[PDB]
Amino acid sequence: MGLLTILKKMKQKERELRLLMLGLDNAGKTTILKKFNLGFNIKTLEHRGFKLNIWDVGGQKSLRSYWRNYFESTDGLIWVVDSADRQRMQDCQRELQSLLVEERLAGATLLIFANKQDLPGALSSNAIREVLELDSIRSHHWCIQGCSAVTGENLLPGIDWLLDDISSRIFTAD
Amino acid sequence: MREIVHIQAGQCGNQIGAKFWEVISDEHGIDPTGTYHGDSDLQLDRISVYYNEATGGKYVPRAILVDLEPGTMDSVRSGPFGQIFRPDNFVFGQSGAGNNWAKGHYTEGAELVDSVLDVVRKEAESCDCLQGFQLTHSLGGGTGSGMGTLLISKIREEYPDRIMNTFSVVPSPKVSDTVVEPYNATLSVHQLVENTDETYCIDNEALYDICFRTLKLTTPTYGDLNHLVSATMSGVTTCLRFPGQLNADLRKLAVNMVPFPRLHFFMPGFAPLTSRGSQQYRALTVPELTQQVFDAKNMMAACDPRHGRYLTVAAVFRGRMSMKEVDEQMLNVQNKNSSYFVEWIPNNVKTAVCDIPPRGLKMAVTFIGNSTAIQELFKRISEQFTAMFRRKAFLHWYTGEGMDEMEFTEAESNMNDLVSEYQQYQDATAE
Amino acid sequence: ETLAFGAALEAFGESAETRALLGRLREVHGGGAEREVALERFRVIMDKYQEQPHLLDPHLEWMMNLLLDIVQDQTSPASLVHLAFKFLYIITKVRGYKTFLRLFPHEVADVEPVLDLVTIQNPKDHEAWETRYMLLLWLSVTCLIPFDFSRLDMSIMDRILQIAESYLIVSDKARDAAAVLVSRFITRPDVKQSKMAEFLDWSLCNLARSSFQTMQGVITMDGTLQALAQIFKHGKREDCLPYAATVLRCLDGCRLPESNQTLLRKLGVKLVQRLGLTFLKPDVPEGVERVIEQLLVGLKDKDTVVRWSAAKGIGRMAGRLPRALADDVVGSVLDCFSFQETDKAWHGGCLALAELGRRGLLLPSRLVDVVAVILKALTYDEKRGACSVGTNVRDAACYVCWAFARAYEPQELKPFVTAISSALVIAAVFDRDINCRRAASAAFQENVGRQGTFPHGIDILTTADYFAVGNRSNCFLVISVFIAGFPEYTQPMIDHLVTMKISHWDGVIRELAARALHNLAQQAPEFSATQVFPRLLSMTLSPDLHMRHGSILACAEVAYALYKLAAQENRPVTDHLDEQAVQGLKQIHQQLYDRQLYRGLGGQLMRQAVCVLIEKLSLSKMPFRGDTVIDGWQWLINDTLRHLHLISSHSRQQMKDAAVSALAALCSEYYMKEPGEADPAIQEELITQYLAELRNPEEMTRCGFSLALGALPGFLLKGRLQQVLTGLRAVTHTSPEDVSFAESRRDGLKAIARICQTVGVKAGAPDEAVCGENVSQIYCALLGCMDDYTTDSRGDVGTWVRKAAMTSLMDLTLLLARSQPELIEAHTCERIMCCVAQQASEKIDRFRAHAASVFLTLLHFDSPPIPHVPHRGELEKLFPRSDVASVNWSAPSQAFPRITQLLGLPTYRYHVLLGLVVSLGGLTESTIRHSTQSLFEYMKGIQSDPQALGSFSGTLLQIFEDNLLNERVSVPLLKTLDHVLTHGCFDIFTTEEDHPFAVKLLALCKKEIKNSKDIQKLLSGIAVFCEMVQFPGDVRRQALLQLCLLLCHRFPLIRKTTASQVYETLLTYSDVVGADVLDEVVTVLSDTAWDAELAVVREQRNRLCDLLGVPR
Ligand SMILES: Nc1nc2c(ncn2[C@@H]2O[C@H](COP(=O)(O)OP(=O)(O)OP(=O)(O)O)[C@@H](O)[C@H]2O)c(=O)[nH]1
Ligand SMILES: [Mg+2]
Repeated sequence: MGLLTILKKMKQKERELRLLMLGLDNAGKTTILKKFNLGFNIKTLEHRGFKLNIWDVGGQKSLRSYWRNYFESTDGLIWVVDSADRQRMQDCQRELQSLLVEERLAGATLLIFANKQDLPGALSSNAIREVLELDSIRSHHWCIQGCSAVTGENLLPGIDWLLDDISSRIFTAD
Repeated sequence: MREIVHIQAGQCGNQIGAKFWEVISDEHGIDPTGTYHGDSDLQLDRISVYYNEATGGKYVPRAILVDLEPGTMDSVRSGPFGQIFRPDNFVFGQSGAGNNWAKGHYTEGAELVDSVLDVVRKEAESCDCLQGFQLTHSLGGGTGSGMGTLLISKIREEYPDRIMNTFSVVPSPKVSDTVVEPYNATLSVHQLVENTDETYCIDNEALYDICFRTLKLTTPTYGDLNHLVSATMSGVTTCLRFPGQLNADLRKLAVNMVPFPRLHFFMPGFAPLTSRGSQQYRALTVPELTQQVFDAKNMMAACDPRHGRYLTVAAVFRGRMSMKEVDEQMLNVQNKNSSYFVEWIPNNVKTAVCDIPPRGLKMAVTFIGNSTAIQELFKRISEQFTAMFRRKAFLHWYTGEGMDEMEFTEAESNMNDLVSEYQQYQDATAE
Repeated sequence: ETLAFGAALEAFGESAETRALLGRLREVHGGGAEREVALERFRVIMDKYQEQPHLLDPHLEWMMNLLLDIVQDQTSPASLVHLAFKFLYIITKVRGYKTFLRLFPHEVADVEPVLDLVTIQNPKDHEAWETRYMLLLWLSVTCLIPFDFSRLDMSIMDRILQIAESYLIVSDKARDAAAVLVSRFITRPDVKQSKMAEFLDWSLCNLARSSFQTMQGVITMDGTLQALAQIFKHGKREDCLPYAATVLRCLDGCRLPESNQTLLRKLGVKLVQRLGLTFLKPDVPEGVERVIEQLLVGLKDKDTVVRWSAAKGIGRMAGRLPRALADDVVGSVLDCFSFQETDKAWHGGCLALAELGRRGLLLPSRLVDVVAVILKALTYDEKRGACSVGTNVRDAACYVCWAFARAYEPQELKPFVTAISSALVIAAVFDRDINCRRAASAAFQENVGRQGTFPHGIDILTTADYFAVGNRSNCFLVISVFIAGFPEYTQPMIDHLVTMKISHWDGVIRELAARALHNLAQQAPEFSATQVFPRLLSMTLSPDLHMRHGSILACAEVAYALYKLAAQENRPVTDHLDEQAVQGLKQIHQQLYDRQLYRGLGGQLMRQAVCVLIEKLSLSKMPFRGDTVIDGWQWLINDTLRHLHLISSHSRQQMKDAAVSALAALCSEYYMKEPGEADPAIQEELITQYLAELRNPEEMTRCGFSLALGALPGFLLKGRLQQVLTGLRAVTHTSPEDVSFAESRRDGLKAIARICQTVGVKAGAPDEAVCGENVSQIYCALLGCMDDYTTDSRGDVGTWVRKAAMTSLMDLTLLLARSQPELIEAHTCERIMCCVAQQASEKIDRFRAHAASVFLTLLHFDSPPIPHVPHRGELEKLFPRSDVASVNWSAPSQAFPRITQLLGLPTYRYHVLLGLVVSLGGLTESTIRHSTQSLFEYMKGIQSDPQALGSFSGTLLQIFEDNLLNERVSVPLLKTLDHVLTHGCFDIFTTEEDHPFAVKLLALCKKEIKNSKDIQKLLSGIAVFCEMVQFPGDVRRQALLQLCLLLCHRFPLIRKTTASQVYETLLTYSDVVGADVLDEVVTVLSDTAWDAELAVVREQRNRLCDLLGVPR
């Protein structure tokens, strides 16, 4: 009590969250900010009454360190993947299998924001799902959300479901 | 005036402590309110060892009650003697350790411990001559396994000149269906063996067997196991709450029953064992009890004192009986030229006499041994731990909290050394 | 083919089970074996969702309907109703009483029924307090409807108010629900106009008609305070403001600050806090002014409960009063950091500053003092008894740093973070608490994140994470050198460690700081040798004991660091340290001896530090040759090794080890007139004393002198080796007076092995090193300690001399194998192998692992391959080289199955069998079981062949005949032999009359139980005799006669045990006695008293003898 109690009260009242956005594309991450409103910036957002905390990392070399601290912990992860890319996917698979582990209760949410789909030889949803091992992931709710530079749509329901899943877990005032 | 502060932690340690308080309170002649209505002067000659004189002759227990979830603290508060406990001695949290050592040791439990240190200091400041402390918890839990090994370390670092006693309860697969039991027990044993003066192991497997076979029960409950645990604890704390020729307080006991620092585990017992409700059957004699107590059947630990060697043994006879009769009885037992000779009874035993009999009988005897047969349960716990360590299955739960495999390896190496030491002192004889 | 979701699943795993228990309760109530187990299983199931109770939110409708439908039944008994509330309480426990209770009925048709239900509930009932606790909370939720009680209308607010005011003094848990009920019932618009003044008067009268001495009064005051607080919380500003002054005036005479109750003070502080906000609009109020002074005094509360409430109050009140009166609140918070204050005031001020920072109630002007205030907090530490306070203050300061970081903008926190960057990196690595380091690392990471651009931030973030910091041993050594490389994190750390941690109260912290300074000095020679080494040479002569112990180690480490840095460039040591430091370091022992400081308990640390300094100076080649300082160091080293018994055993080996390590460095450093030779005078003098102290009655002195002789160099032992070897051999041997000295013999063998490894091997030079002339005596001395089984009251302490002997033999073999292999004879190697194999099957689990390791190390070796290894081709198969790190020999379940295969080899059949005998029969139950299983599994291939079984039995009988009258092997072997003759292994020998295996064995058994007082040996013999009945001929007549004689034994228990064993051996076997003669014998055996007068026992024995045809 004393510290954890006040932290939980604050997280329940102010409705605070923490999203660990990672990825191999810099252009793909900029589109996320346009909708929500090694490198290390902490930029706190306010979309839908949710005081989010967009923690964008520049290298997957160090990720265990950016996954949890002494006060708060991570609640989500928006990893960006390139469909046309087929060589640097093993590193992403290894990082996702090492970081995300099994737990007795629920775990953080994942959203593999796949960008650049109109390019030739782009892997479809199920293809990239099987290329990363998302059926062997237990204790976590997952969604693969595509994105194309030509049309540029089908991005609202993904973020809506992400917020509904990250809010219905901890937040309970309503 | 030698005071003994009591501490309670966990759900099993907060369920046994209240029952023990209610039990002893029915021997010192105290009623729920607080007044005294006894019929003997031998009860107030040593009542301050666990009580404090207040306004109006009101005696108050020196007990600290601690849990990481509310329910247990809620129960004792509405008990038959929950109004005799100081309302400021109850401290707890709103989330348990989830049966995880780290959840109640390096995280949730590491915060509320500060509040427990203020209460301990306040209770110690009132005593005119502090002696040691006591603690009761479980090794199968997560808040009674890690948050009680922290309090002992704190009391040892802040009060290295005080005695420390514990009453650990080793878990079982017959009473519990938990899977990470071996981890918490090993992590608690790694800390107790390093900073502990005395320990009283209570096997949940031996009590279950005694309640199933001997007492003949189909589906025993925690009530049957607690009934015997409360009896044994009282039978053991008879020379710390009543007068007698064998004057030996906590310090003298630790100086006599514990020759080696590391070797300090005991094997408490009690007889005759009976179930709740019916208890007053007949008035047993002296020789009958002298034989019923050394019976392994009447042991709270699932071992075999026969296969081994007794290091330190004691006895606390209860009920109306002269010391001369007990001496004459023990004389024939320690003599081969007599039909009353037995091979499974120690020779050197520090017996005692007491006038006040127990509650539910006119006669009863407590066994406070320290045989090397306990090594059996230690080796059993190591095998269960290695059964899951080889696969490191469910091992990423503790590492993700802050611990490391180095601590587990050190604990295993220390337990192996303790087992080797126990096996070494099995041939220790003056020749 | 756009967006897909993962395979979800229900969070509640025990759904069918929980509902199945909820649908079988009308059969459960009635018994204590079905209601205690069913309710015990519900508690365990509900305990799996205490951390995340939100997962069970969807299942808060049917679980309640399955219980309310039963509770609302007039035909059900009371035991089922009380059981219904017991279950409901467990549900509210997990979730909570502020959401789950919002689902129960709240209509107008549920007021009178509930009110009547509670009427019958008798407060005097501890076996059903959950029912009342739940009813009090259920009735409060019903009082939140817009309906008016006038339509329902000795009144209903006269019956509900009386019941509510009754639970405000009880001691059970129901006292909390009463406050909620009174706050939710009186705050109604139709209840606050006819009954809000009566309750206030009652509370004011109760607060005055009570005292802190009585027990009931304390509970009454607590309940009244809780009720008043709940009313002021759930009361509008236009209803409580009028009566806000009288309540405060009544509460000040309660003198809560001066009492002995923490709960009362907490409740009073919270009530005055809420009142302060009640006055201020959502200062002018005199109460608010007073409210303030109260909270700041509360910040000095001696409990870690009320301080948080006081901080929250100070933080919330300031957010209402204007900035004209707000500069006063912050000013008081800063006054709490005064030097003449306790750490409690510091913690309260830190909490207040954190509240202000999180609430934005702070201006940039105050940051000038906050920076210095938080910098003083991180370095707060004061002595107090056997411990030191300062954890909470630094933790609070770290929490303050994080909050301000997360609040203001990066630009508004540029100087703050730029200045605190040096204080967090220090408090995050070189700290004694793990939680403080984690908090500091988290705060630093948070500050680096938002600020973004930070000089060397990502490096410190990746090197210092939440897990890396957890290891304080790697923090002082591993993380210490990484961050030290940066030019802006060098002197701050060195100075901090030299000022705070080398004079700490914990010795481990001082040792860690000294070890860290050894590496931190490599990246700063000039600074460490110009500004730091002088200060440390000044602290060596201070009244503080720990300060000198730390400074000595610091100087010793700096000296070695400067010596390494000089050797890396091929330069002397004087280039770094001037003549002043050289003269100061040499005048330390003199000053310490002139003041008589080597006395008392504290003298151990001084001696240890002096020895460490001498060792570090000798390992750096200092200009101290030909100087009285060397003589003083030698005298000190000699005195330390002589006064070792006075040192406590807890810290006795470290002193001796340090002395031995320093002596080896000192002689090799100064005792050498010219290369290859040394001053004969000092050598002769030292050799004299060492050869007159190994015969010192005390054992500690002998051990010290032996370890000192063993650590001597090779050149010093040149010319005088035959005498040292003879002395060591004489010391290792035993005498009638020296028996309980196992450590002495252990250290003797260790020193012999060390000397043999140091001198090496030389041809034609027995005095210079070991050769083929004295190697035989060395082997004879090393093998003489293997037959060491010291059995005192400390256990078998001969293992300490057995392990050392094996370690010395292994080293000698490995040494002679690389030089002059001819020294390794065949018979000696065979004896060594047999002895090593004998120890690979002992009872102790740990002693068996080291034995197996030594055996595998001696066998597997080809550098070069060792000569004279028996059955070398057969053992390469028994032990694959790719299975060394995969067989836990410490487990007897994995050690017996392998060591038993050695019995097949004639060479490895005597010692291995002797070692398995002591293990086959013993005390441990698991070891005996595994050994018996291995034996039975090994005999499956050597029973039908009479040649192998015959030789095995012959060897077993020969072993039995050689340790006769020995109790360390006779009794275990008797139990073993019994463990085999019952398994029926020798059933190929029962077809013979007077079979030899039986004749000689029976004679040996009666040759061991003659005049045997040990009842254990008598029982073993009685059990063994009954097993020989299977052998026909004269052997069966002799066994019967022997058993008959034991029926009249002096002890009565034996007379009964023999009869009991006979009653079983006559029924298990057959063809032993006549069928008609068998009934009478069984009847006599069952109609005989073997614990009564021997007048009748002798007659009963003669009767059985006459019936069986045996003379007497
Ligand atoms: N003899 C006995 N053992 C009990 C009792 N209650 C629980 N246990 C044992 O306690 C162990 C589990 O620990 P608990 O006491 O339930 O746990 P805790 O310390 O409260 O910890 P968390 O669940 O981690 O919060 C198991 O081995 C149970 O068998 C009881 O009344 N009697
Ligand atoms: Mg619990």
